[PDB]
Amino acid sequence: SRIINVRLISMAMTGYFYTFTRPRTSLPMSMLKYDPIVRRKVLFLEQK
Amino acid sequence: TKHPITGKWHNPKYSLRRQAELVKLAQEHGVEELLPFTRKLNEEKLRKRVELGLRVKGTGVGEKVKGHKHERTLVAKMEKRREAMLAMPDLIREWKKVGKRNWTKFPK
Amino acid sequence: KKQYKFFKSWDLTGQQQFSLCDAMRYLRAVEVGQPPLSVKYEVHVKLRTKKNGPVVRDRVRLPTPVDEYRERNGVVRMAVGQLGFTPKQLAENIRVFMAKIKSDIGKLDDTTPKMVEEVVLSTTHGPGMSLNAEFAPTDDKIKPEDLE
Amino acid sequence: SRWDIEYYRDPAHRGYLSHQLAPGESPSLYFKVPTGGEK
Amino acid sequence: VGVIRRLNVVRELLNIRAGPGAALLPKEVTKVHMQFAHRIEEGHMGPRKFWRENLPKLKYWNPAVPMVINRTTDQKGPAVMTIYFRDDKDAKPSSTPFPTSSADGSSPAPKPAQGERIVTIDMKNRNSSVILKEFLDKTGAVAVQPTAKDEEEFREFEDLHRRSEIDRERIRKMNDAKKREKAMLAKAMSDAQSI
Amino acid sequence: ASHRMRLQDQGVVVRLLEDIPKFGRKHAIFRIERGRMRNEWFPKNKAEYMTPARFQELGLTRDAIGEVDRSFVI
Amino acid sequence: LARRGTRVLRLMNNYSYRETNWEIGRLIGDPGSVPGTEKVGSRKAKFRARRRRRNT
RNA sequence: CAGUCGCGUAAGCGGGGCAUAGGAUCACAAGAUACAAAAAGGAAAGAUCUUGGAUUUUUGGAAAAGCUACGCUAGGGAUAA
RNA sequence: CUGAAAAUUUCCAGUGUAAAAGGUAAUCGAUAAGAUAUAAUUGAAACACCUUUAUUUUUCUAUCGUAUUAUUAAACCUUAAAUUAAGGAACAAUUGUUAGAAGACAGUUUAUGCGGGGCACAGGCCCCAUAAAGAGUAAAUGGGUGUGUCUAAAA
RNA sequence: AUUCUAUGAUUAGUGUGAACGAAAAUAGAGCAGCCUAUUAAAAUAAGUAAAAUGGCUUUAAAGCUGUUUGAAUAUUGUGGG
Ligand SMILES: [K+]
Ligand SMILES: [K+]
Ligand SMILES: [K+]
Ligand SMILES: [K+]
Ligand SMILES: [Mg+2]
Ligand SMILES: [Mg+2]
Ligand SMILES: [Mg+2]
Ligand SMILES: [Mg+2]
Ligand SMILES: [Mg+2]
Ligand SMILES: [Mg+2]
Ligand SMILES: [Mg+2]
Ligand SMILES: [Mg+2]
Ligand SMILES: [Mg+2]
Ligand SMILES: [Mg+2]
Ligand SMILES: [Mg+2]
Ligand SMILES: [Mg+2]
Ligand SMILES: [Mg+2]
Ligand SMILES: [Mg+2]
Repeated sequence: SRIINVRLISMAMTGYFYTFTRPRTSLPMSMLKYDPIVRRKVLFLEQK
Repeated sequence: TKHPITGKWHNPKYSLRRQAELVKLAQEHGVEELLPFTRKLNEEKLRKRVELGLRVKGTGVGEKVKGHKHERTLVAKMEKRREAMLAMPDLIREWKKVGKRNWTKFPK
Repeated sequence: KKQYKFFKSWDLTGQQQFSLCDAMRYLRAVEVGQPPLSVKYEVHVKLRTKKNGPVVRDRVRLPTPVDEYRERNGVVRMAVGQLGFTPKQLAENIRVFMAKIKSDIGKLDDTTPKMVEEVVLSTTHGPGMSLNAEFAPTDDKIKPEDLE
Repeated sequence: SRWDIEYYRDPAHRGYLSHQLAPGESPSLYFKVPTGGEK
Repeated sequence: VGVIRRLNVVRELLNIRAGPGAALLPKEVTKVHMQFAHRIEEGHMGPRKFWRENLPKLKYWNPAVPMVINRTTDQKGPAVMTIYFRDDKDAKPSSTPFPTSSADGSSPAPKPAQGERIVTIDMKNRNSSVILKEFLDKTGAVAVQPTAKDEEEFREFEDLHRRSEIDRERIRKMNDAKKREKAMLAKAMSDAQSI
Repeated sequence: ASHRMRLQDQGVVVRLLEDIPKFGRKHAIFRIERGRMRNEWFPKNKAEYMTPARFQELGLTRDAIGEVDRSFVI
Repeated sequence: LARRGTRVLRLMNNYSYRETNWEIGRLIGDPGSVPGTEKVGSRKAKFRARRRRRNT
């Protein structure tokens, strides 16, 4: 209830995602991750 | 045959199964030319195939395959992925400028 | 006591719509002798929109001058042409208005896409008549005719 | 079937239906050979 | 505002195609012109009713002929109408110049072309009826007859006005009774305040 | 509203034979509740069932079914 | 413009023609750096422009 | 090893945290793969890959309260008086 | 919000109970006058008339719902060889479906471990000692307030 | 065509599991077709097919079925699978 599991969706619209945890009383996660479909590092944003 | 007095179709005196027994029996004795018209005749089965051919859904004459869902949406799928990458540099510039804390545009 | 989130949408199954040419034949008769420069058409387009949603406040530069339009309550009212407008000129003068709307709708959010329900046409002294997508007259005897 | 027709309809396998194709046509009953150029 | 509300209000106003003044003019005619005053004085009421009652019924069956009006403030102006009856046996002349309607007499009766012969018709202190018949008999035209559906249109809306007027007075009797009763209540409150 | 509702009967088609008042005139086809036809009209010979065979002898078709006229008067 | 506008359709499978994802990723630039993170301008160029706007 | 990112002059370092304490499958839910598609064209329902929601705490993982002195059977000096 | 006819929309000011917007400068007055409107005044917003919408309220219609009342006027039910009789009555009753509900009745579970069993208590995993100088090593053996976590690196 | 025996088959498939479990086809035993049935029957099939719902069977189809409802008219493509 204190922590949640969030899905970071690839902004390349390839359908790959990363799953991390973070507290509820925090801001959504945004990271620069590696997309294995296009084989490049793109921007990953939280699903919701 | 449709009875004249009563508007009802009477089944044929010989069912489709019995029609094949006479054709298979009349062909072994060379008397297939005397049997009346029948959809089970060896020449009728072959003439109908050569004339029209395969008419099943998709692979029939004049029919076109529909394609699987993942095949119909293939071009539109690769065009969406291509559109996102082209806009990738402008999206990271706005992200690195605005910052990870002040970012507010998230997928839905 | 009760409340709804929508604008009343009536049933159009029994409506009597008119083609653009057949309609002008009815309107041009009621405006006989009226100054064509001071008598202009008008169109009211009812939209299936929610009351809470936003409103349209865009502008449009029609081909032929008669522009600003605004949605007040599930409808948009604006002139589209003077009385002396020929059906060819008046026709495209409407297509430019419907497209600019449908372009602004799609430009809007996807939460509640406002779809059109009916299109009305009237003059400054004429009755409000419904419009059908057709353009040519149903009567084979009459043909496109232009005059004062 | 689609797969069976496409198999014997191409020249790579020397299918007995390959004569029904054109020099540019593809064996697939759905896909086509895109065109090259700038337009 | 239902669809049938707007529908009944329209189909009633579509009497333009009816018996009173409708008729299919011949192809011999080319155009029409009329000029009268604004007010109804010195013999000017006739043309007005002809313009609001029967004239619109001509443009429906004759939407190709231009029927223009030229109003003015001079109440003594000659309320006369011209009919370009002759088209030179349908020679199709090039009568390009032609005015447009107005309200200050800015579009008077122009001179006809060589292949045109106008027909003058005076109207002053005369009823629209005598003016109408003078238009048909002179400009020989066949009168269109209505269809059975049009007879139902007249019969239906006619019976409707019966129900309407029956309700106009009814609802009127409830409001005045209330406006009267509520008036009594106001009087009572005023009397109470005085005491 | 829903994609499936309760299954209901609309009535039985009958052709009057004695000009019943408040329902319809003689030789009038319409759908009436099965209770009245089965207990009141059929015993008294006031109407008759319109079977597919009866439709052919009378020359009419299934598209000739009318409606009940409550305002009927003798 | 020519790089981002090119489209190489290949014969991946089932006689289908499409653009490989790894190529779609290399339209923005060659691999090794993330486009957008690189500074478009130079710090020296910004200093020169800061004086120009001040001189005027 | 391949792929592509960060930091560093460089060498090089990085496949979470100084180390040792967080349960499967099934079913269910969200993405991807293009495998198969029960006449055929599709689809459904399946298969592979990634991921989530568990005092399954008897924690290799049953949805589960008592009396018998009316008691019964199979066994135990493997166990009391 | 089933639809139809008709009507209704009052903060101060305002000719006055301004529904809103859009368009318009004339509209009505059977031939004689004048009433409306525009103007001007008031106000944030100014009016006839033609249109399309908004709120509210009557009747009709449509749809539900309850009570009441009648019924050889042959539903059904009760007495009655069983009737143009008497009474009840669109209830009751029966069938199907739905929800609730009695261990009244049925099947099964209620475990195992434990210096006998009952009651009680215990069940995965981590650190130290016992442990005999590799590793491992038990007891209802000694130590712990052990544990089902925390953590995105930002003014 | 039906019936019996074996193979197909500890299969497809269902089932959380434990388990359950076809058909096509093949071989053999027999073989017989018809409505003018070698015993005397049809004017070609309507409250039927089918649907919702409660069950059976079963792989979700097909088949059986209480309740409430309820079609069409032949390859010149009507009906079922
Ligand atoms: K298939
Ligand atoms: K040791
Ligand atoms: K199996
Ligand atoms: K079934
Ligand atoms: Mg009923
Ligand atoms: Mg265990
Ligand atoms: Mg273990
Ligand atoms: Mg005792
Ligand atoms: Mg012992
Ligand atoms: Mg009684
Ligand atoms: Mg019990
Ligand atoms: Mg040792
Ligand atoms: Mg067997
Ligand atoms: Mg078990
Ligand atoms: Mg049959
Ligand atoms: Mg059945
Ligand atoms: Mg089926
Ligand atoms: Mg069947």
